[PDB]
Amino acid sequence: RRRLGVMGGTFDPIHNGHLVAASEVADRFALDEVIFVPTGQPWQKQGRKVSPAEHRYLMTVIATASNPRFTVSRADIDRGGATYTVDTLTDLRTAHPDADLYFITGADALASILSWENWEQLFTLAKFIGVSRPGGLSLVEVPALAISSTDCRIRAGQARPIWYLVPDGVVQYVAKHRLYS
Amino acid sequence: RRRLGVMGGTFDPIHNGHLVAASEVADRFALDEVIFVPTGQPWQKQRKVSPAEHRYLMTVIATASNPRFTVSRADIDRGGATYTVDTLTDLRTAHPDADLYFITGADALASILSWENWEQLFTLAKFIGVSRPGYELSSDHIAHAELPPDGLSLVEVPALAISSTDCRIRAGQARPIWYLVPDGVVQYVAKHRLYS
Amino acid sequence: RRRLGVMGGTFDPIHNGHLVAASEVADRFALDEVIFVPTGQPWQKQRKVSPAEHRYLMTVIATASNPRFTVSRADIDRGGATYTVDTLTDLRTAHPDADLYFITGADALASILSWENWEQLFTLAKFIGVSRPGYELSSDHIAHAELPPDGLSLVEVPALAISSTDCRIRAGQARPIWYLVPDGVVQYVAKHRLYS
Amino acid sequence: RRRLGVMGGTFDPIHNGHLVAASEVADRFALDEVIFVPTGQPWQKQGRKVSPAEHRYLMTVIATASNPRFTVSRADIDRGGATYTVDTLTDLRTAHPDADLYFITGADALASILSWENWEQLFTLAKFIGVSRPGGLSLVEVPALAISSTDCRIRAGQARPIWYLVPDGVVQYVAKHRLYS
Ligand SMILES: NC(=O)c1ccc[n+]([C@@H]2O[C@H](COP(=O)([O-])OP(=O)(O)OC[C@H]3O[C@@H](n4cnc5c(N)ncnc54)[C@H](OP(=O)(O)O)[C@@H]3O)[C@@H](O)[C@H]2O)c1
Ligand SMILES: NC(=O)c1ccc[n+]([C@@H]2O[C@H](COP(=O)([O-])OP(=O)(O)OC[C@H]3O[C@@H](n4cnc5c(N)ncnc54)[C@H](OP(=O)(O)O)[C@@H]3O)[C@@H](O)[C@H]2O)c1
Ligand SMILES: NC(=O)c1ccc[n+]([C@@H]2O[C@H](COP(=O)([O-])OP(=O)(O)OC[C@H]3O[C@@H](n4cnc5c(N)ncnc54)[C@H](OP(=O)(O)O)[C@@H]3O)[C@@H](O)[C@H]2O)c1
Ligand SMILES: NC(=O)c1ccc[n+]([C@@H]2O[C@H](COP(=O)([O-])OP(=O)(O)OC[C@H]3O[C@@H](n4cnc5c(N)ncnc54)[C@H](OP(=O)(O)O)[C@@H]3O)[C@@H](O)[C@H]2O)c1
Ligand SMILES: O=C1OCc2cccc3cccc1c23
Ligand SMILES: O=C1OCc2cccc3cccc1c23
Ligand SMILES: O=C1OCc2cccc3cccc1c23
Ligand SMILES: O=C1OCc2cccc3cccc1c23
Repeated sequence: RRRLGVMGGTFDPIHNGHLVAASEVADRFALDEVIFVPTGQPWQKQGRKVSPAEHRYLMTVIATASNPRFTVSRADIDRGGATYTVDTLTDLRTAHPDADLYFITGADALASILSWENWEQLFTLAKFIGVSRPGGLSLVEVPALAISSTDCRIRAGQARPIWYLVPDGVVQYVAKHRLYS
Repeated sequence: RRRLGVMGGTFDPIHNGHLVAASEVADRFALDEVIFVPTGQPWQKQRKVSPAEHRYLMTVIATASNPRFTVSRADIDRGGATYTVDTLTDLRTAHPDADLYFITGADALASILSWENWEQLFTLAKFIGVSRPGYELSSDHIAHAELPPDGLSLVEVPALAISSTDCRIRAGQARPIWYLVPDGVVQYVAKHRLYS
Repeated sequence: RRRLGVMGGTFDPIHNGHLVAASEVADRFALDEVIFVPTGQPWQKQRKVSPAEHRYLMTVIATASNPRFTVSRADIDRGGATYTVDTLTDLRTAHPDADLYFITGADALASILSWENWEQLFTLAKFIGVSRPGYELSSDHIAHAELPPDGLSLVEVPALAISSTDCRIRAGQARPIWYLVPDGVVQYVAKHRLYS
Repeated sequence: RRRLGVMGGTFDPIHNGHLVAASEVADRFALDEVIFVPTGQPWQKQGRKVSPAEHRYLMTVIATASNPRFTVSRADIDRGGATYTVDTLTDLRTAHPDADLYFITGADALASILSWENWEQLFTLAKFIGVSRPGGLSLVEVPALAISSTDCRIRAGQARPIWYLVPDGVVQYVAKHRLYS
């Protein structure tokens, strides 16, 4: 029976902290594969103009291509409308009927899981892993999550470098598509 | 007026020869950008092409790091067999003020010119055919008649000794394709078992 | 006058936190280039440092792709314990008309200032101490007395949560260091078994 | 008993053709490792100003770092003076006393092996593999060797791109050290 990580996030942009965290969780929980799932998002979020879903999807593919055990799923961006994790996990249970699912996202996101739709079903579909920076549900501290997507966007908007914060290839993709500037 | 290269190919897989050729042509013809366009439904050969979404992602992975390369879904998001007149009509629509230079392998360019309407082709773009060492194709022989002035150029690219067919055969034989094919693309091919 | 960063460290291994810090400092202080200087013989700690040639090659591998980073052998090619006055005297000799900015971790900068001669240090360069989140080091406390005007700046770099010690421990535990440490450096560490 | 490839060349610059060729030979001959050995060279060669040995060595390290089965040796550049392959192989026999050596270089170089010093000893120390472009000693045809160091230098000197001909990292190293321009 396979152990499948599900790395859910808006990924605007994906950055090296996300990749460190997925790598650590896969090793710690002996996961066979980690499926990255970019969230579906409208044009605006928390006072924020979220990059179009295709761009966030492509950046996540670029960032994960070199890892033999990472893949990327369009399940949330192609569902249409708002993402509810119960729908994410239902879709992946259908696609991988014989795998145990481990849902991985930021601990600050999972703090509100009892307010997520259908929280009762969530805990029947997967185990949950919250990754956090230092300072039912398992918590994993990841120093590299000091890197945040918000800081990456701020720097890119200010024409300041995001090399090494963000994977090679993603940096150039951000710049040539002018995602944040 | 921007000068845009339009790099048309099936890219199954994209390899370093394609990338060298686009880079050399962009420099030689002073192109501001090269737009890679993976074929949606390439012409059938006597040969099971990888799903278009995989070839699209491989092309994105391969071109991401180049500030002057981008990838278009124009052919992938058009039903039916892919024809270059339709590729260029869509790109003209998306870039109405740009001068377009369609770049592909010399043999495919010969096929385009024997089937598709020249009045449309040479109104939309100029054409660049790239070829590998030892492949002897004359401009007289690439078409059955005289071509519009400055409508077609031919460029030999040594790195096009690397071919997608050889990459697929090697991958099927569990032989390495490192350095023939970009890092990232090699791993993408392996983990999705595209040629196994 | 060029403005040159001098990134001094043992780099065992170099990691993405070092590279972020150099990049951020170069942008913030308008540096034209950052010269990485791996220590030749770092001060002994209660800790067996990798041979200097390995740390030099890892730093070259990590910095190669940045047009504004280079690597110097100044400390590696000097016998005896590495001291920053000697590092900066050699770099001043190699770049006599440049303004030098010595960049290192805040704790190492505290050690430099407690042992090495200030008249020489602040004649040769200005100093930038970089620190990770939650590491509380005041500029009052980094030295035992008032510092020359504009002689020292402190910059917090979130990515310096990544530490070389954690990378070495993980590698020793057969745990992944992908994404903490540049591609290429990870493979170099593994195939030379540096921390196994 | 290990099978060790010895990839000898001036590597000015190392390029993707060299790496393809070493990769193919290692697979075809089941080599456990390929040791790249940059040749010792004076300031001038065949009417050519050869890059300093340290630069050619570093470029070869940068180019091979990511391959778990490639390494780089300073044996020729640190010997001092002209490189004779009998000395290269004697040095590596000393360093790897229990390995069978396979010396790999361009077929046009090996064509003159009977004029190399001590050719009698060469064939007692190693098997020889000549890699060639299409168009005792084994020959391996490598399409990617259409890429040549000479063409890379000409393009770099003309401010024309060498991306994709030469590994990432090597390209930027060439440019920022102004090796050929
Ligand atoms: N009702 C629901 O079902 C519901 C509601 C909320 C969230 N969620 C799910 O929660 C996940 C995260 O949502 P979001 O990214 O949009 O949240 P967010 O509000 O944008 O981010 C909250 C925090 O989580 C971090 N983060 C997000 N994804 C991460 C990941 N995979 N690994 C590490 N840190 C991560 C963020 O840092 P970065 O900015 O650096 O990523 C941030 O610190 C998604 O899968 C989403 O569908 C579900
Ligand atoms: N009959 C036709 O195939 C035909 C007809 C009309 C239009 N087109 C258009 O022509 C383009 C090429 O189609 P295809 O790739 O499917 O042809 P193909 O028949 O698979 O390839 C023919 C030759 O061209 C080379 N090649 C293809 N695209 C290249 C590129 N952009 N740069 C360099 N070499 C290239 C191939 O090498 P690799 O295998 O190494 O790529 C091969 O040697 C596409 O835009 C397609 O829509 C093709
Ligand atoms: N007592 C001393 O160590 C001492 C005295 C005189 C001169 N120096 C000079 O100070 C520099 C640092 O020496 P070291 O690395 O051997 O010190 P260290 O004692 O190994 O490191 C002390 C702290 O500084 C960080 N660090 C070191 N170099 C850094 C850099 N360039 N950027 C960001 N963080 C850095 C280290 O993190 P990481 O482990 O993650 O790098 C660690 O947290 C060298 O140029 C050395 O010659 C040191
Ligand atoms: N007396 C002797 O013992 C003697 C004499 C001559 C050569 N050699 C040895 O032969 C080797 C090659 O010498 P060199 O590079 O200086 O020759 P070269 O004269 O610069 O090159 C001759 C041809 O070989 C190719 N080539 C060189 N090394 C290659 C490699 N490892 N793989 C693939 N192609 C390669 C070159 O293409 P690129 O320009 O693209 O590399 C060129 O086409 C060295 O190990 C050298 O010590 C020994
Ligand atoms: O090819 C590789 O480089 C990038 C990378 C990142 C993370 C994990 C990995 C595992 C194997 C191989 C690679 C890898
Ligand atoms: O940043 C870069 O890295 C990768 C790359 C590949 C090919 C062409 C390129 C041109 C400019 C800048 C880059 C580049
Ligand atoms: O070509 C490049 O690729 C890699 C890279 C890494 C870090 C900073 C950089 C600045 C300019 C250009 C490049 C770059
Ligand atoms: O990490 C990798 O990327 C680059 C590369 C090149 C050649 C062979 C290789 C084998 C394993 C892993 C890698 C690799």
